[PDB]
Amino acid sequence: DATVPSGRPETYIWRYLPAPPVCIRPSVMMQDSPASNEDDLTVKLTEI
Amino acid sequence: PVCKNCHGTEFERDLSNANNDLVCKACGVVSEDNPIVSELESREATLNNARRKLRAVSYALHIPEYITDAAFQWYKLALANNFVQGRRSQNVIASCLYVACRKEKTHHMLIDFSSR
Amino acid sequence: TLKYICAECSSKLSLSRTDAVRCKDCGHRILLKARTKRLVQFEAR
Amino acid sequence: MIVPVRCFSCGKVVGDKWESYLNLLQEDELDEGTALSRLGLKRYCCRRMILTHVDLIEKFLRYNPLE
Amino acid sequence: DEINTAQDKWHLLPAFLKVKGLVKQHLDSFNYFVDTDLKKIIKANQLILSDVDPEFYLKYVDIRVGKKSSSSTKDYLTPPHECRLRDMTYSAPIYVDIEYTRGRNIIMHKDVEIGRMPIMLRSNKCILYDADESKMAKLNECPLDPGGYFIVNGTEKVILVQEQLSKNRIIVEADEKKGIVQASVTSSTHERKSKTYVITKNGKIYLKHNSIAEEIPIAIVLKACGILSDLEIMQLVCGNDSSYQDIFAVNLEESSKLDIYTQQQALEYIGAKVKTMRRQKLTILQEGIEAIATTVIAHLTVEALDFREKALYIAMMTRRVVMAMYNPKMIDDRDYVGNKRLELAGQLISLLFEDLFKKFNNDFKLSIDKVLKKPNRAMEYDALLSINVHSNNITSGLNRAISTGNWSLKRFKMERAGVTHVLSRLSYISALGMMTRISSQFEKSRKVSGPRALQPSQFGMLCTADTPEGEACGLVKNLALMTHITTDDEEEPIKKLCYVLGVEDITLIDSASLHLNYGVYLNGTLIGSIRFPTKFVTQFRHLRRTGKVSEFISIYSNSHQMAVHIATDGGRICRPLIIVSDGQSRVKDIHLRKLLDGELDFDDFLKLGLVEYLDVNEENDSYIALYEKDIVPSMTHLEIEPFTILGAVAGLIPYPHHNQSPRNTYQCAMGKQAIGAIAYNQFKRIDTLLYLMTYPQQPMVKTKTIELIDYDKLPAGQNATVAVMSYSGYDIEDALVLNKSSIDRGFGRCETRRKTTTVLKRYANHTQDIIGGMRVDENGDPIWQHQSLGPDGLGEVGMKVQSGQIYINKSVPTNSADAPNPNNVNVQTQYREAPVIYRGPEPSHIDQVMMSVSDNDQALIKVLLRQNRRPELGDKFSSRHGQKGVCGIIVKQEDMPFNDQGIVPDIIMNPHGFPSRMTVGKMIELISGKAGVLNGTLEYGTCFGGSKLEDMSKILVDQGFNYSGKDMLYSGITGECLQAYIFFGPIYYQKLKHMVLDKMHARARGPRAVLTRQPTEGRSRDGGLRLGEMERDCVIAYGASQLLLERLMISSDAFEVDVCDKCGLMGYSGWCTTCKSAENIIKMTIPYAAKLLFQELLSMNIAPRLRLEDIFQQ
Ligand SMILES: [Zn+2]
Ligand SMILES: [Zn+2]
Ligand SMILES: [Zn+2]
Ligand SMILES: [Zn+2]
Repeated sequence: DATVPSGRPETYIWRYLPAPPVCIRPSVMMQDSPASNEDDLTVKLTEI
Repeated sequence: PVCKNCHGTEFERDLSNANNDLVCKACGVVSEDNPIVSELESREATLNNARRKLRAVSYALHIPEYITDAAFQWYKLALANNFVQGRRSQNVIASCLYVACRKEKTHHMLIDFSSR
Repeated sequence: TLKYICAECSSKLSLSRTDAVRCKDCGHRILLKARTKRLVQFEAR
Repeated sequence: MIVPVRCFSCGKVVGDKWESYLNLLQEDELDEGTALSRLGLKRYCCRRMILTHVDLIEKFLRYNPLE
Repeated sequence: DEINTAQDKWHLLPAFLKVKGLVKQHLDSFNYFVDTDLKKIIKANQLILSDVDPEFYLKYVDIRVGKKSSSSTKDYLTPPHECRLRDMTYSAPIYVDIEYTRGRNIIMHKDVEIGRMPIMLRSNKCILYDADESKMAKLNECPLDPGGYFIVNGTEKVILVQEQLSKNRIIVEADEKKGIVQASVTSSTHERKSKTYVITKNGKIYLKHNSIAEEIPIAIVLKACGILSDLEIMQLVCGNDSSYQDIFAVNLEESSKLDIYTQQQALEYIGAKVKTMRRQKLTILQEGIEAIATTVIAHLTVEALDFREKALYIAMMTRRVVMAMYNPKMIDDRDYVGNKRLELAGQLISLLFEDLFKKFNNDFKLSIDKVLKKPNRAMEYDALLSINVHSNNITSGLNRAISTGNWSLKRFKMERAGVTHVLSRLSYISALGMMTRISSQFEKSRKVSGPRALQPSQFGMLCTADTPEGEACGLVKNLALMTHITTDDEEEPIKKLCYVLGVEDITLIDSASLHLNYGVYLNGTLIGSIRFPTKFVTQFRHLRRTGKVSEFISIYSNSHQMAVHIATDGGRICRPLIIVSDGQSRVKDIHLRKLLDGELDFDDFLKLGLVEYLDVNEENDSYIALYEKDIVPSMTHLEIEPFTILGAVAGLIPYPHHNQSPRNTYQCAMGKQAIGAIAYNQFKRIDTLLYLMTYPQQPMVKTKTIELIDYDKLPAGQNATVAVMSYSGYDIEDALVLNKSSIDRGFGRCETRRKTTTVLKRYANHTQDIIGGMRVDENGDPIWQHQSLGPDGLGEVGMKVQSGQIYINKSVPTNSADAPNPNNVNVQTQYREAPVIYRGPEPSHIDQVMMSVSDNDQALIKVLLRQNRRPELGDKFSSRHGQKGVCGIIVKQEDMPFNDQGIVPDIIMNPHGFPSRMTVGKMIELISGKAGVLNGTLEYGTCFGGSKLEDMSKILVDQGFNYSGKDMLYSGITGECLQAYIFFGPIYYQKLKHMVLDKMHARARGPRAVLTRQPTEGRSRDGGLRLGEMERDCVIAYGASQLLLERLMISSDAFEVDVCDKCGLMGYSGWCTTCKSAENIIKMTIPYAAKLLFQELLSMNIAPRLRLEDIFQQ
């Protein structure tokens, strides 16, 4: 549909990507060590 | 850490009724409710190899690993203090072992290193 | 006192702290605490 | 372990009879059923208390800590 | 004592169990690995070499485990009861003997340490081998423990006996929708994992394989093996005068389509379309790549030159693919027990060890040449120094693969997980039945209840009454009492022996004659094409019964096809049965009397030929008799003892054949949860959680099973005095009511103990942990938390604990990750506390406390608590025959009834179960009990027999009571008699697990999750339970619209979000941050679980554009 700001088809492939907050990807500390078991959400984003 | 009414510095987590709230003993106002439980590279490479070499003879001389872990920091500071350059790599780390062997006060001698 | 006793040597050792973990008169390495002198209260039911 | 002091059912005391019931078996080799009838135990609710007590204190004492 | 062979055949079954016990499946396989299989691995990995310095070699001559060759003593070993108290591995070292080229001269050195392999107890290599209750009393170990399990690093686990299909054999199969397939897997011991499929596409036969790119019609691959004349084929496949020639006739014309017609052209058609494996040389001849294509396939047989036998092995395979297409009755299941190869641990850890050893002798080889690429370090260099660094990979690879029950294989590339399980010390028999249990492979046929069911070809093979329910319903099963597994010996002498017995050869016989006669199939392979097998097979038994050949052979011989079958593959089920020649057996009771003299054991019977082992495949042909009163002049193989079809966990039920069959399957899962006594050293061992019973009682109506396992030497549970009747209405559906007196007398008072441990950890900055304690206040050391903390900081043995009340103090340095500063400046006060606090709603005691050290010099602390309790109402009991029971109410002794003698019943149960549950076993046990009580004599309630009824009522009436025991009694509450008669007597009742004292849980408002802010699942995680979706729909079925809102976000997940109006998305505390004016802001609230919902979909390109209205002004 027209008349809307995001109504171009240009925004239907990734040119920019937003980063979600860290509440969605919490840095959980498993307490097997003094290092935190960082989740797979960040390290996939880190390779990006 | 500071209450809003008595401004106390002592907080006591009550687990008597499995609520795990935080409260001071002075006035009795809760602090928090509903607890939220937690459910160079060339310098890196030259210690990655040195980590293998510390682990090698410790397996040979039956060294328990709280020395080999402790001995790496003794190697780490002398790495910064330019003690490694020129000298032989095999020679310097075996001297670094006996430091922690002496500090831990073990039965391990010094010629057991040099005979191997 | 009536301090720490061995497993099978059964020898009262008041071994001073952060010094050793073994026993005398044997090479054994598992240690038993002896029971206190203090009275304890119980019921009879 | 050891014999209970009383009967679980009625409550009469059986702690003076375990050695006595064993006494009537080593010497004077006797039928076990008529052994405790001589001893004075008529009720069958108490016959189970001594017939079927496994006395495993004898196997437990050999693992003493005192050599 | 007039002995006879009519009812004294039972007495030779203890002569089996005495010389040959119940841990055959674990001890003998582990022993045969240690004794024999260690040499057969190292010989196939010999002569490590190097390319640099080519004249250097190392070879080992032999290996040994345990003692040296210089001392030649037995050993010096840690005790396992000591080893389990230090969380260490109970293992034994391996010594190897090597020779190599040191330099100018070669040198041979002995007794080289390469690792320490674990050994299971009661093996011949452990110190517990054949003790005399005094050495083992010195080693404080219970002699009634069977053993058979590892004590790696503390915990005690056991290998479960796994199984799969019968490998290296073919199976028939039919499917309607996708055609019918013929699976045939083969796994030779060197890297080979190959399975072949014979498919039927629209009436055309092919062979697909996962090393060939396509399928090939069989008319090519028979000419490739030599057989080309194309009249031989239908003569081999079909025969003569049938409809098989009509069905097979499609496949003949396709050789005319390809125009091959000869043996030479038949090969390279395969090698054109072969999936070519990269050999990195690629010599490929276009003549030999097809010659090896007829070698790496169907790995049962490999041929040097002729390819003749391998051709007929395909013809045997493609014969039954048409018989299944002729009619679907000829197909078979993969659920028949003869198509299963059960396999033990000792030859299975042989696969695990050879993976590590081949991984050992190449990592050490990688070290050698790294030294040998030096000019100076090639003359005086010795390689025995570099051993010990590589030796660690074995032992850590051992203990990790046993603790974590997952195995990373390389030559097979397969990940069987969950193979190890911690054994349960809940009951004495709970550890017995876990030694004897079977775990399947779950081949993803979850839709079909075929393998879920029980097969009729299991009578005497393994137990049928013990099978769990729930998630594991029919894939776990249990061993019977008389059972042996076979083992392989050799196929070389038996194929020479059949030629002497007068069978032909495959390379001499005419192809017309093989379908006329039968065929000897050696592990499924035809070699001789026997005629008239009845003379042939019976002369073989006389070689086996006298014992010229091994006894683990099966002479299964079917008649649906023209074939006989020979099996010596080993690892298949069997049991022994006595031979009956004719209308008289071979009983010979004078030899059965000579058994009880003590010189004629179970072993000499099969040595003479009075007994032999039979598998299920020999039970096809045989005609086992029930009894000696059932002998026919055509009747063989008398059944030795009828109640041997139940294991020791199924054996303890008295009179099972009177009880209903589902009521026997219920107790075997629950008898493992009955509490009682465990071991003789149970007051010495320190294990994680122990239920102990104060006063057990050996049951009255015994069994032949329990005296063969000495279960009566340590019972679990006791006998009540049961009056089955309705009373006070508190027992309606299988509840129970007992008397308040007898619990004060001490009926059922259990004991609960629980281990906990800590480890004092050493840090890299050389900082330990301290146990300083008892900070003082107002002239007294102890705080309300510190009355039981002791002078040393370790909590004092001798007194109770209550909630709160730190019993182990612990302080940890705060520089736990800081670098060690090489000085002494500021280390005087860094210890923050991490004390250990007693939880639990009930005050308990300690039992006792120990301290020790680990395998490495690191301090170990182990304390174990102690509390007893009385079974108040709600607690779960049972009946040994499958009647669960919860305590309804606990009333006084004056409230209970009483007989003429005043005998108060211990419990009462309702009469409303016995007609529904059809449980006759309690009804006989009370009769077999009470008369045996008044006679004083303990009675035998066994399966398929036991103590009879008419002789028991005569004793019961001579004492003067009811002949059926249904007595009359008075009333407790009003005094007079009751209008009915009361069936009264003593019944053995066990106490289960699952008591109410550790199942009362309630959470009001406590901890929440981090990602959801929901109440945390887990009773130890302080609970908050899931009101699920199936319960959610029922609320709308009431139409209630507010507690549905309240119990789904108000009681659980309330969260307040401010949202913008136009371009409506959320903002934070007071901002819009998408049209940054922060004015059009609406205060409202949502679920927090809804708040994260449209935040995660915002992470990818989705805009949840929100639109608002007011509630009011409709
Ligand atoms: Zn405050
Ligand atoms: Zn000692
Ligand atoms: Zn009584
Ligand atoms: Zn907006």
